[PDB]
Amino acid sequence: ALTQPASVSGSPGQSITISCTGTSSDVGSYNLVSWYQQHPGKAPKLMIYEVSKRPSGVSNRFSGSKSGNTASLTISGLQAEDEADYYCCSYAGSSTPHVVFGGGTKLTVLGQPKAAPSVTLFPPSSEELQANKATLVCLISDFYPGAVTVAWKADSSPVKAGVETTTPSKQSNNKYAASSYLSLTPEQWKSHRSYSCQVTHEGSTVEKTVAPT
Amino acid sequence: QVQLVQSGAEVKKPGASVKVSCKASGYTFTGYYMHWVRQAPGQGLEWMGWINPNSGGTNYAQKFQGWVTMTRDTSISTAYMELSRLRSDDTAVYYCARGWATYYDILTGYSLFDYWGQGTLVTVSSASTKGPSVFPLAPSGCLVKDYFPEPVTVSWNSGALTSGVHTFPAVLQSSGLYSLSSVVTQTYICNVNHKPSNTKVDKRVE
Repeated sequence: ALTQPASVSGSPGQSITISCTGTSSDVGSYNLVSWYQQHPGKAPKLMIYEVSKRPSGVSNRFSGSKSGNTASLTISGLQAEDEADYYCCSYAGSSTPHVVFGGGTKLTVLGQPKAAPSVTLFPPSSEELQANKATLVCLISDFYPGAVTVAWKADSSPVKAGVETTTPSKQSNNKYAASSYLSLTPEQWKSHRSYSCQVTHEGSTVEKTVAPT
Repeated sequence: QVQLVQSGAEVKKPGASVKVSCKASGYTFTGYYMHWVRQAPGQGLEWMGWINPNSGGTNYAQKFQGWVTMTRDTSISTAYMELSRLRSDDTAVYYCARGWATYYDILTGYSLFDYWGQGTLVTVSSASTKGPSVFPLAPSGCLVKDYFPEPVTVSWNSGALTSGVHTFPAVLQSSGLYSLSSVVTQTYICNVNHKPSNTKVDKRVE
């Protein structure tokens, strides 16, 4: 591979540069470096080709350079739509011609206001209970940034077994959302007085509670 | 214009083989190199090889050598990729992406992967195709549970209820089955469609 920075941040209306360090057998040898921008759920989109050259319908904001063994992509005038994964690619092969890619770079467009999460807890359904099963569902849906920690409590005391949590993800609102599940047995569900879902977000917790009675 | 269309998502048990297709249109197939690139869910991009559709000449990335076979049929302008002896960690979206021209003296430019296909998600697991169990989240939503493979589609009131519905990403449990929940913010009915298993379920939400 070529070594790319894992993550890059900047403020709106400014420029940033994403490195793409290669060897003398790729970026050093050839002027065939390309850059691709990938949005969630979508195939990658050619932004830059031949180090500097730009395809038809790509904005001027996207500039391409290369010095020695490292490539760089500069995005002038940062817009919110620029938030995506940025891969760098190059031609390789002294006597064995191949293509190599970059590890990738998530660009974060700063400015989005910090939002405290919104927790909703559902109890097991009676119709799920009739299947000799019980599941509690924790939904966190309106928070920025997209870093949360969930922790489950049964009668005030921690439980960690049968927890299946999703990693947070953006919504239409452009605020992050996560879900949490606690898979129980009907015996456990009935035998406890309370069950809790404690969600910690940047040094602060929102706990919801549900009771079988 | 130029559009690459790939075959449908395939679900296979480890050790089996798969054949993916990539229909070209709006360009001369024999004119341009046809590359393949795979991306594991939430992971980066991996080049696998190119085919010269004109000559038929092939080039595999080192770790793709010995199990990846690429062919083309210029008659229907479709490129083929055959993956053999599939492993669990070979779960990825498989993309065909158009290279540059195939002749020696190059006009235009070296615009690599100017156009991509829509992808083919090849899922491999020891798990069997499982139809989901849907349970209503009564108010004070629907929990779609224990399904394989991923996708799953949740409609509300025969698809009439469009406002306030939120569908959450799926979790991959230790069972190797997926589970997601969708929440609704007169009569409300649940209609979940699991295309890969051809399953539909009706449920009421009282």
